[PDB]
Amino acid sequence: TKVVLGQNQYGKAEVRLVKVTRNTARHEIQDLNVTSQLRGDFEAAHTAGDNAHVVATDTQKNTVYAFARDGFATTEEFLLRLGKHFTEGFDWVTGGRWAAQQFFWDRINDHDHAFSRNKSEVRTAVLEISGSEQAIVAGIEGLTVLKSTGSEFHGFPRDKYTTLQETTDRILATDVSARWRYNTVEVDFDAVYASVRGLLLKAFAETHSLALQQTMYEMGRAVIETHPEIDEIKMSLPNKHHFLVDLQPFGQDNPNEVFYAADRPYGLIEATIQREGSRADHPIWSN
Amino acid sequence: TKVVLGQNQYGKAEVRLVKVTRNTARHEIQDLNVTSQLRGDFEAAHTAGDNAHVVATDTQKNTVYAFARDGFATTEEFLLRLGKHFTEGFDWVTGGRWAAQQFFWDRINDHDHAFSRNKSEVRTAVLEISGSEQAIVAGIEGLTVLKSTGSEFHGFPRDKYTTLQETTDRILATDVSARWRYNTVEVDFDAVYASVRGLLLKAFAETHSLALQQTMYEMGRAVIETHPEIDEIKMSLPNKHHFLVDLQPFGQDNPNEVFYAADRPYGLIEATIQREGSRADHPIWSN
Amino acid sequence: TKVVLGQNQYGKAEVRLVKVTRNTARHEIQDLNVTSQLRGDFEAAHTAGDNAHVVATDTQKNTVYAFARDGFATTEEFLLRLGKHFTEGFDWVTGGRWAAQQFFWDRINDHDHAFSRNKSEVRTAVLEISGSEQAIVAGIEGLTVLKSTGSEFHGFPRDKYTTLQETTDRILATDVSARWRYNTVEVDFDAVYASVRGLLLKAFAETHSLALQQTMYEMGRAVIETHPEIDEIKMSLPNKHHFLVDLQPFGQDNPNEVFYAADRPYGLIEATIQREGSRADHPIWSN
Amino acid sequence: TKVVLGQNQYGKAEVRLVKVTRNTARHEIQDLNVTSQLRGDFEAAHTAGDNAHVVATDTQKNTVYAFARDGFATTEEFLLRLGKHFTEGFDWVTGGRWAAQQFFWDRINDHDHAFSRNKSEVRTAVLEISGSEQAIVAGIEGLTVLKSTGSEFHGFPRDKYTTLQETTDRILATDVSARWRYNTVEVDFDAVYASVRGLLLKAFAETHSLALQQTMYEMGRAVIETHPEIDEIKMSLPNKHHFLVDLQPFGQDNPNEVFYAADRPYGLIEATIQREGSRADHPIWSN
Ligand SMILES: O=c1[nH]c(=O)c2nn[nH]c2[nH]1
Ligand SMILES: O=c1[nH]c(=O)c2nn[nH]c2[nH]1
Ligand SMILES: O=c1[nH]c(=O)c2nn[nH]c2[nH]1
Ligand SMILES: O=c1[nH]c(=O)c2nn[nH]c2[nH]1
Repeated sequence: TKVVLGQNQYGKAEVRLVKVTRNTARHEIQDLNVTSQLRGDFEAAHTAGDNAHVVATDTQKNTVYAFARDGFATTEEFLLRLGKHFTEGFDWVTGGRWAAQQFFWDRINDHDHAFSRNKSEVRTAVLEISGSEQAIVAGIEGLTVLKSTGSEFHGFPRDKYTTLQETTDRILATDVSARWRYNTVEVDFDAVYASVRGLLLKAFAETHSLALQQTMYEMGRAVIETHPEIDEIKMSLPNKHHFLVDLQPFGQDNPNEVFYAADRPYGLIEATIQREGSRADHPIWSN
Repeated sequence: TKVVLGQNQYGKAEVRLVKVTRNTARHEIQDLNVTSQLRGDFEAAHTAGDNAHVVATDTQKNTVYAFARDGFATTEEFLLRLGKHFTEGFDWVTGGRWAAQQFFWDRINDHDHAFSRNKSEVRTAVLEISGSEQAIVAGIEGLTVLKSTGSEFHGFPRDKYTTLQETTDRILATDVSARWRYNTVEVDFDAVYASVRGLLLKAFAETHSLALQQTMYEMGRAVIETHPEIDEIKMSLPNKHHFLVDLQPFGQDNPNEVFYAADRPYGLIEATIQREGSRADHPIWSN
Repeated sequence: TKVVLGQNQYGKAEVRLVKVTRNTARHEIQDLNVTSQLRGDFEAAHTAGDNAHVVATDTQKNTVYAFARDGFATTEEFLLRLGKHFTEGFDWVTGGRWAAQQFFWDRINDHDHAFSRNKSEVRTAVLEISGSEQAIVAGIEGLTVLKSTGSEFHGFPRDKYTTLQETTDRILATDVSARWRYNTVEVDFDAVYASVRGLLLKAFAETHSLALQQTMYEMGRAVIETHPEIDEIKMSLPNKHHFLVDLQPFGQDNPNEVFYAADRPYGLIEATIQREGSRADHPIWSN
Repeated sequence: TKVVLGQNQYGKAEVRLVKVTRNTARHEIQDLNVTSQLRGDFEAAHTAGDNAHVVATDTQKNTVYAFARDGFATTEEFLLRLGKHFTEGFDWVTGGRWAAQQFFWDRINDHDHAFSRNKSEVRTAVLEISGSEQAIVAGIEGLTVLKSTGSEFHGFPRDKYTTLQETTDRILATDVSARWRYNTVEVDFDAVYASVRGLLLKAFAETHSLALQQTMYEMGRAVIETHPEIDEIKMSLPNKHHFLVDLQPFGQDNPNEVFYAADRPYGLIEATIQREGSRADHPIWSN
């Protein structure tokens, strides 16, 4: 009977931006995939078609390119600017969500204006403003890692549906998808992203894994213990199975050398490693 | 300082299952992409690498195929069975999240056992168990729609970043991604899905649009009003932009006929339509 | 040593076009992804950087939309026009390749101007011009089909690496990708596309398959036998394996009901079925 | 009336192999996606369903793994071993096409058995045997490059559909996709791959481009002049358009700094650069 408009947001998603810094002959490249969405009072827009409060998504796109013209130090900075502009620029706009993907480029032979893309990982950033409160989550995705040894899995329960054999030597392969929430905007965004990345990789490589979960925990622990500006870090790590091929039918053995890299299905292990006493479920995670 | 383990879950993702029904010569097909993840006490598995609590993801995969053997009336029914099995079968497992994509097949000229894949839409379902509670959210995705007219957009604010021209006749195209949460598990799942799908299309096509937000609202309102077992319905609708090409430079006009369908960027209108006073904060929306 | 500029072609690829026909209240939609490349004397363009001969890819893009304004009866007739224009309007352009994908849309409850996409198959067409010569290849792709029975595979050689067991009852699933070359341009393009599709689907469904090879041969046989204007039909059919899951370790049998649809690897069976005597290697298959 | 079986081939596509070298503590990783297809006399398999000649695609897959056990020095060497084994092992198999994608891994902090995937490019190899002849084409793809200046495009034709503005300074970005054919199987496959990669990158960056066509020519020329074992190199380069946004409506100028990276459409520039006197159109290019 009584229908009501609940949570809502809207804007321009995936605005591809490339900003070249060419004040000197040594060109700089900044590449982002930006998404802007606003939150506020849009009751009439949905219920009556009254667009008085609707700052056009096209306009939000236009603002991204306009602000880019002034350049930005980091991705978070750029997002911070867009957020303040929209929330303060309009009364009915109480907040919103601004995200971006940062694509890495390397110079070709240290060239002044020639680069090639580094597709090994994608950096992300999300900004969420709610009234007077702000929150930034930085992250990394698409970084694939693998250990040829130094990994085992055994001691798990065995029901009538269990056929997996225990092991003390296997391959551990996953894609690093991690996201950490800063407990303050005053952060050296580039330095911390670099550090977090290094910590994750090191923990993955040096930890003798008894389970992907254990490895993930150690990766998460290293970050929290190292950075006071981070309250928590979430990770979604798939266990990309590399099955040891059975060659015995052909009278050949396989000493952990020949594997079949299966696509699907795959284990999916996820968890949140936080600083004891930090907020439990921040809104930024709701998206 | 003190690193703690927060929310966490694990299982086997994307188990592709095809169940054929052939007790009679008239074969039936059920094609699913199943995901199983468990929640409970996995404290030791993460901090000590003690897997006594770790029901193998491989075992979960096996349980899916074993259960499929007995058949299932609906996708939601199949998931409820998997959920009940793991929560009740292990004391440290107090809940989980079981999801699936259902793919549709049509008979080739009414043949008894030959079919063709209907890729126009993908059906979804996600079951979340929290102790005694079992929440189910069904959905639809990949259903692309378009109105060649009967859509306008005007009356929006115009700041210094606004260039968009108002219009009373444009194309409105989007990908229908809708998801709805049932307030009860006693639902005729297949019939409700078919009904919701029809209400969504009808509303999109018959609503004279003043904005994508108004269309979406009318789409959601229709569903909430028709089905009492539905508390809320969320939609994420991209505004797939079809730009009327400027042919004047070629000496021709363009009476809303020739369009350029842009990939990115795109508007992204999202909202939750619901029964007044319902729990628009359910955890299942956290994933 | 000496370097020689060999085969070459250039143009604008993937120009997304949507043509709405709204003369009556009942609108019609034509959706295409068009690619236009030119061939001719571009020696100086590559070797010297002289663009005198380079009809801009941008210009080619504009021509596609300008021509769209006048409407077109079929996708093939649109390409024919595009090709004649470029070869005839420039002395240095001696030919080229014009391709297009055609996406289908269905009305939402027989509505005058509201539709939903039918993604179950994508229609294709390729036109190649070489001086006075002109050839057209029409095709279909992305059409997934599956037989739950009426498929066998036995009698193959058992070499020292063969573990596959003979079977007289299995699932046969594939993606139908078929392309046929017309011996003349005077064809009811739409009627023939409808027919071929119907013949392929029928041949796939009704043929008691002893091998994907046999099935594919019959599919192409029906096409050549039914249409005199077609000289040959090429098919590329993956054998999308659906493995009958072994449930015996769980104390269950599996009467051809529970399957695991694997992603990779997959059998890839391909072949050309042609009219006796027709050409062996038309340049149009060279791309 | 009379239908005949023309060209044909079949086998197992996309066999994911990971070969770990660990006879020492310093592990090595070889990661490939292998496709195996046979050519010969399969007339009966297609026409009558007689599989006596059909070496199962499943067997071909098994062979890939059995062979991997022994190890291989290079992707091309491994392909040659497969090609030779099948053609010689069966009388009715007179040739085939073996293809492979090689994915690269980097040690994590020079660790012995922990790596991270380098996704900035994918290496390719195609071996085609025809009787006593065996041709090998190696390649690179997925390598994205960009010049922020040092590129222009002017002097092109202008007709009624020409609107592109001439420029003396623009962004030149593309996806480097290249394939070169060897004139002999006696090559240091890995050294040449690296050499060619560097030459393409160097020619792209340093050449002051007057058109993508010219840049590509210089890239091909450098490779041919440098390596005697290469008869020709083919390149397929899209012109990834980065449009200089019009910021004047916002009260700003845009001195070649803020760009919009469009997805589609895109220019597609392709050409073959070969050693003078070399073969015109080798069959391997037809696949
Ligand atoms: O690390 C792992 N965690 C799991 O939960 C699991 N299940 N199977 N293999 C596994 N590996
Ligand atoms: O339907 C629309 N809603 C919006 O909010 C919008 N902004 N630009 N175009 C738009 N179209
Ligand atoms: O480099 C280019 N080559 C072309 O042929 C072209 N056409 N438009 N822009 C172009 N740029
Ligand atoms: O129909 C088939 N053809 C083949 O070539 C094959 N190989 N394995 N199974 C097969 N089935």
